Parts: sequence; C-alpha cells; structure tokens
Amino acid sequence: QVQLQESGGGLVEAGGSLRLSCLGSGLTFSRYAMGWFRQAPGKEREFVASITRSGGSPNYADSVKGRFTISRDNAKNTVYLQMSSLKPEDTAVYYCAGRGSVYYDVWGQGTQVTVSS
Amino acid sequence: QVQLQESGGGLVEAGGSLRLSCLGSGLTFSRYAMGWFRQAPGKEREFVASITRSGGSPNYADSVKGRFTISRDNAKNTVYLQMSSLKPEDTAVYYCAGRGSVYYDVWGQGTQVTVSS
Amino acid sequence: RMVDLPVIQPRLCTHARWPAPVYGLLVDPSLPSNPQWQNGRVHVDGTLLGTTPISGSWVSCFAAEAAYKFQSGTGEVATFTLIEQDGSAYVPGDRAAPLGYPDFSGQLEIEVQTETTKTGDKLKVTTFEMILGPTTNADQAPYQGRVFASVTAAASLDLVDGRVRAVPRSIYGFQDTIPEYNDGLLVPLAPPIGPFLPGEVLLRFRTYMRQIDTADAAAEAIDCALPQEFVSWFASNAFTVQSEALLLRYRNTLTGQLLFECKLYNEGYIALSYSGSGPLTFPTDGIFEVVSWVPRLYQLASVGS
Amino acid sequence: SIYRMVDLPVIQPRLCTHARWPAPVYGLLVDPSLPSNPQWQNGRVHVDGTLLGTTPISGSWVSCFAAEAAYKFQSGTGEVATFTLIEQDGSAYVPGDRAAPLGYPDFSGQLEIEVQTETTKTGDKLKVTTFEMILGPTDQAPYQGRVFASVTAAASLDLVDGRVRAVPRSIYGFQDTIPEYNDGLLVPLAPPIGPFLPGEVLLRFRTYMRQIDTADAAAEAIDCALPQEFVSWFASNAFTVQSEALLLRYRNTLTGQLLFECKLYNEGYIALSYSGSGPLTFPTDGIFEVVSWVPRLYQLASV
Ligand SMILES: C[C@H](CCC(=O)NCC(=O)O)[C@H]1CC[C@H]2[C@@H]3[C@H](O)C[C@@H]4C[C@H](O)CC[C@]4(C)[C@H]3CC[C@]12C
Ligand SMILES: C[C@H](CCC(=O)NCC(=O)O)[C@H]1CC[C@H]2[C@@H]3[C@H](O)C[C@@H]4C[C@H](O)CC[C@]4(C)[C@H]3CC[C@]12C
Ligand SMILES: [Mg+2]
Repeated sequence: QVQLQESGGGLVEAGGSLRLSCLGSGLTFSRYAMGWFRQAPGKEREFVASITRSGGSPNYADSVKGRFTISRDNAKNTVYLQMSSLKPEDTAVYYCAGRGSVYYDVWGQGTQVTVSS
Repeated sequence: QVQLQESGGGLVEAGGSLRLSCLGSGLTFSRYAMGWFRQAPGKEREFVASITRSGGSPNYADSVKGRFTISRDNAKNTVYLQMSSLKPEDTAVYYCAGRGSVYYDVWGQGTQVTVSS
Repeated sequence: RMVDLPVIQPRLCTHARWPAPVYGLLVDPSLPSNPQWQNGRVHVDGTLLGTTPISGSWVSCFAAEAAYKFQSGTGEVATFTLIEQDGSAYVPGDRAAPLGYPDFSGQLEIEVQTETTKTGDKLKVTTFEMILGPTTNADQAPYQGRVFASVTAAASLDLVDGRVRAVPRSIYGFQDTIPEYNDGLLVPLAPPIGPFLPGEVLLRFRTYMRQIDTADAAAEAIDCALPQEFVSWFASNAFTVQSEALLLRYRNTLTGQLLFECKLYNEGYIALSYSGSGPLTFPTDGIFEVVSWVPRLYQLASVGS
Repeated sequence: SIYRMVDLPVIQPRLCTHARWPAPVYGLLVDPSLPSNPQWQNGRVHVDGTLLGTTPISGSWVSCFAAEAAYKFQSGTGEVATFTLIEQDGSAYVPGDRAAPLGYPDFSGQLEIEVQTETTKTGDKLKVTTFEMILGPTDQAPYQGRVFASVTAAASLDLVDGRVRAVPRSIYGFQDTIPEYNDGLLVPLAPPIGPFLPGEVLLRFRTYMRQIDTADAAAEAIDCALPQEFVSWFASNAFTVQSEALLLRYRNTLTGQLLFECKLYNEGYIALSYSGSGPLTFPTDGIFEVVSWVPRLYQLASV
C-alpha cells in the first residue's frame, strides 16, 4: 500500500511557527512531486504549496508566499512545510499529497494546526 | 558519413538465382529498418522488400512473393536479398535503403541485375 | 538492455488511429479478431509498420498541395496532391499511403486552412467531404498521392491553390475496414494483427470519434493495438529482441493490485487469455510493466468476469 | 556519479508534436525580438519529469478541454454553451496548484471550438457544432471550472445538454499572452521561462495555427519550449538532477554535422548564445544529444 503520514501540527500563537513533515512508504518517493493542501473548517480544500520530484520550482498559494517553505529530503522519503508568521486564517487540517504523473492521487490523513489569536 | 554499399548483381538466366548484399558503415546498423528497391529502365523506382531493425516481419511487393527473401545479420552490418526464379521483369538496378526513423533516407549506389531470356 | 514501457496510465495516453485521448481498455471476442489496421502498428524493435507516424498529430490527417475548382451540381472541388506531413516528398513505396493517412472507411469531414480573394474572412477554415472508400466512384488513390474532396456551394469560393494540412472534423458511416488506397488495386500493407494462441484475444485501446449520425446518438468506437506513446517509445529505444513476446502485467501502482497479465507479441499487438463471449472492460488507471521475454506458446493466466 | 545520465528521445523536431497547439512542429529558431521570458503554461516540464503549469501528458489534450455542456438561446448573443469543466480523462477538476484543467489554452484571442452535439430536430440526431470562445486577454473563469462559448443564431439550435470534448478549429485575433484564468484574480502559474545568461535566448519549437483573418496575412506562429515527446520522455524517466543545466548538441545524423550546442536548464527551456538582430532558423531534421551536466554559468559557443 502506497501511504503518506503527516506529523507536526498543534496549537501555536499568531506570529509563531511550526514545521509539518510527511513520510512516504510503499512508493519510490523521488518519482512523486509533492504538495501541501489544507481545509479550514467550513471551506473547500485549498492549495498551499508544491515542489517537484527533485525538490525544484517550489510554488505557493498567494496567501502564504514568503511565510511558508516547502522542501524535501528524498533519502528520508520526507517532504516538509515550514509554516512561519502564522495567522488565524492558517487554522486548518493540513494534508500531504503525492503526484506520480498528472494528479495528486495519494493523500495523508491530515494534521490539525490551530493558530490562537 | 552513414553509408550503404550493395554487391552481388550481374547477368543470370531466367529461372536462375543470385543474392544481393548491402553493408552499412558509419551507422548503428541495428537501429535501421532495411528495404530493397529497384528501378527497371523506363519505370519508377519501386518497392521490392522490407525488414525491421531486428530482422522481423519481412514484407514483399506482390510481384516477388515466394521468389525473393530479405534477411539481415546485424553482427555483420549486412542485409541480404535472395532473388530466385528470376524473370525478365526483374531486370533493374537494385538499391538497398535504410530507415532510421520514418523515411528511407540512406541509399546504396545500386547494382545491375540483367535476366537473359 | 531489457525492454521497458513508459510509466503512463492508458487514460492519459493518445489514441493511434484517431487524434483523441484513449478512453477505454477492453477485449471483445465478438469483434473482428485480426484487423488490418495500418496506423498504431509498431514492432517492439521500434520499426514503424504500415502508415504509422511518430506524432499523434499526424494520425487520420494528411498534407497536400490543394488545387480548387468550382463545378456546377457538386460545388467547390479540392484535388489534393499528397505530401508527407513534415513536407518531405511522398513517393509510392513499402506502404499504402503517406504516414498517418486514415486506415478506416466512411465519409470523413476534413478541415483545411483556405484563402479566398473574396471579401470578409480572407483566411478561414473550410470543411470538405471526403469519401474514404472503397466506393465504385470514390476514385481515391492515396497510394498514388491523389485524393479528392468537395463542399456544396451555390458559386465558386474563389479559393487560392496552396499547401494544406487536413484534420478530421467527423466521420459519417464509419466502418473499421481499410479505405480505397489505390483505386481498386493492391498496395503493400502491415499484415493482419495476429496470430493468437487458442483462448487469446486482442487487447483494445478505444476512443470515440466525432460523428454525424441522423438517427443514433451512441458514441462510435475505434480501437488500436497500442497507444501512440508506445509507438514513440519503441521507435526511440531500439530494444534488442530476445524471444517472440513480452509477458506484461497491468498493475494499479497505488494498491499493488495485478488486474491481469498479457503478451505483447514482437509484431506490436497485446493478447489476453479470455474465454467469455462478450466485452470485458478494464480500469484505465493501471500501468503496463514488462515482466520478461517469453516464447510464442507461453500460456497466460485467464482473466476473470 | 552512481546515477543514470539524462538522455533525449532520438526524434527529429519535424517529426515531433507541438506542446501548445495540437499540430506538428514545423520550425526551430531563436528570435530575440519576441518576448524573452514567456508565461507559457503548457509544454512546461522539469528535467526531473514533474509536469509544470497545465501541461498534459498527451498531445491530444493540448489547447482542448472537457466539460458538462449546458445549452440555451440568449437574446443579444445566440446559442450559448456553459461548460462546467472536467479533466480531459473524466476525473473531477478541483481548483488547485495550477491555472486551469490540464491542456487548457494558455494564450488569448477568440478560439473557434468543435464539440459533438445531439439535437432534438428529426433527421439531425448527432452533428458537430462550432462555437466562438473568447479566451482573453480579458467572464471566463477556467480556474473555477466555468467557461462560456456562443454562436450567432436566429433561434435555438435545439441542442441536448451532455458531456463534450472541445477541440480547436481556429484562432481569431491570436495574442501569445496568458488568458483570464480567474475573472481578473491571481492563480498559481508555472513561472516565466528563464532566466538567461547575457547573450542567451530561448530556443523555439514552432507550429502554425488554423486562423480566421479578414486581412489575409501570413501563417500565425505559436512557439513552445519543448515538443510534447520531450515532456512524456522526462515524465516517464524521472532522471536524477546533477547540476543546473544539460549541454546538448544538435547534430545531423546522416552527415554528422554539428549545427549548435545549447543549454537545457532544469526548469525545461533551452538557451542558445545568439547576438544577431533578426530571427535565425535551424534545420528541423537534426537530433538533440545530451553531452553533460554543466553549471548555470557555462558559456555556450555562439551561432
Ligand atoms: C497555412 C498553414 C498553417 C495553418 C494550418 O493549417 N495549421 C495547422 C493546424 O492548426 O493544425 C501552413 C503553415 C505550415 C504549412 C506546412 C509546412 O510548410 C510543411 C509542409 C510543406 C508542404 O509543401 C505542404 C504541406 C505542409 C505540411 C504545409 C501545410 C500547410 C501549413 C500547415
Ligand atoms: C460523444 C463523445 C465522443 C465524440 C467526440 O467528441 N470525440 C472526440 C474526438 O473526436 O476527438 C464522448 C465519448 C466519450 C466522452 C468522454 C468520456 O466519457 C470521458 C469524460 C467524461 C466526463 O464526464 C466528461 C468529459 C469526457 C472527456 C467525455 C467527453 C465526451 C466524449 C468524448
Ligand atoms: Mg453512429
């Protein structure tokens, strides 16, 4: 079974930071472009960040530009989201996703981030 | 300097046989599908026989089916045309041609076959 | 080095006989077993067979010098002097037609860029009716590099003769049978697909063609032996032939499920062992992977349903 | 290096598929008078094989879409098609890390499109209908999965709502500028092509689009950074990245003549060193060969 498992969420003050990680198992990790998505309660699942197979051409939702950094370590089968300068609007379930080819077709179960105001 | 050089033509009796050969130099011979063409005096250049890079699915002009056999030996960079049961209609210049891709784009100088009746 | 296939799902592939996505993957023993398809024909060694082109953009298309004339009681008539689609001279040879020429029958609506001397759109796209044949009065000779099309018109369109690329708009009266290549005479062809061991049937990559139909709204299917991506992949790789067939698996990458195994014969067609009488369709989201070289008589595990 | 070296498919440009309009590649050139850093969203691939922007795998997806179509007759316009977009294989389109559904046009003007339409008119069950679709450069919202097209008509065409594949018949008023993806708002984009060293210019793979023009004029050029065959080659191969660029040689195979060397940068564009004023075209019958990984600052021989 191809699987992704997020960790690192929790409760954090506005202006604060945390780093999510996502571990791939049962796949050739370096063949998957990765992304982070989130679902804020009451809202649609939205794009946060994308990176290529080799860790190139990071791209970001406009709402997180400059504040969030996506990176990966293929030797550890892991992708990271550094979340800084956190705001209340960042409160969401954060999901890790892999794109073997054209679609994000494998998903982590998600980790909660609560920014207190 | 990708090059093909035929040999083996000449003068032969009707009902007789001969074998043309064609040597490829300055190319990766196993990457070229090969063909034999002929031009009878006063006629257009016409298809005689074809064979795939690896020596598969031989194909023949209707007029030579059963009498002519195309083969190759990639270890020797050579393609052969066994011409048997020759008829006057077989009198022509015979050319070998190489198709690296979609087109016969490398050609031998040609060799004369004259069938005497 | 071992044969490998591209890591691409069938639903993301290009059809090899009509310029559309692959929508379907199936076997159907009720269909003709040994089709004479001239496009989508490649040897595993990467030799292109029949009229097969490299680019999907060439499939069921042509290129020509167009000469136009008006004729009372027909309309505007196009006489197309065919050229290969890259503009390199078409010479009658070891195949039926210019690379990519349609290998099916019916009445094909084609689109070309036209130029008129008239007012309004000087440059526009004109639809022409082309009868693929065989038909008693088709008089199509794509083998000889000559084909004809027309469009009803009350008066001359005053078109300028020149270069065209013709693409397929729609098919009326589609039949999966080779067109009229040489005005009735024989031409060189890729052989019928096959042979098959007992219990083996053709694997079909299916798309659906834009059609004209006065009465029936059912999609019109056309099958090919391999997606165009497999043609370009074998063309470029020049793999070594080590037996008569490759044993493939069709695997879902995410679950690891093995949907079936099959034989890609050297001559470029895939067989499954299937005993049903009716269609069996497959998910289009697995991946074909090479397991090994196997001989002609290698016996596949039968696929269920 | 324990790693497999990058290679390219052994295919002449003239036998390749264009990545931004569904046609053959007819041209290969540099032209420093054109926009040097285009925002093309199709034909965008990382050498690592990650597809960028809206780039599809198949050439059959390029400048096409798929939708649930809703038809109506609208006073002031004619027959209107409201297209609720879906990915071209039928999987759900969800606004995400890109501008639009895979393969959606990445240029502007008025696109003539063709769809299969069922009618309720007796004797006319299935036909093909042409519609005009304003891509931009300015309400289409392909990012949201909603676009509209129209045909001038005296009355209802009696069309049945259903699933469509839309393919491009022609372009009117072509502009090589990204369309209105989101009603004026920003969307995620593949970044502009570049950067370039001093003296470096983008290698263009060129095709020509079926057009409508009242003024006659010449073929309408559209360029892409890589042919579709190079996109699917990197996507399948997942090569390891060992530096910032690959030095390529473009060589005639029959004669062995080296025509030029160039750099394929990791973000999927090729640069040549060229300082002439006008365009310079190249023969389309050579082959690109990978020589080596080179640094960003590698200096190419001029052409
Ligand atoms: C006026 C048209 C361009 C419009 C068009 O039909 N575009 C094709 C599309 O949109 O698919 C011209 C521009 C380039 C031309 C082609 C190229 O010059 C290459 C080739 C040259 C041959 O003499 C004739 C055929 C052929 C293949 C030409 C057909 C007509 C083309 C395609
Ligand atoms: C009636 C048409 C077939 C005719 C047609 O337009 N052919 C395409 C071509 O000739 O290029 C049907 C048959 C299969 C259909 C497609 C498939 O069902 C897959 C997919 C399903 C989605 O719900 C809608 C879009 C999409 C992509 C469908 C669009 C309309 C298609 C293409
Ligand atoms: Mg029908």
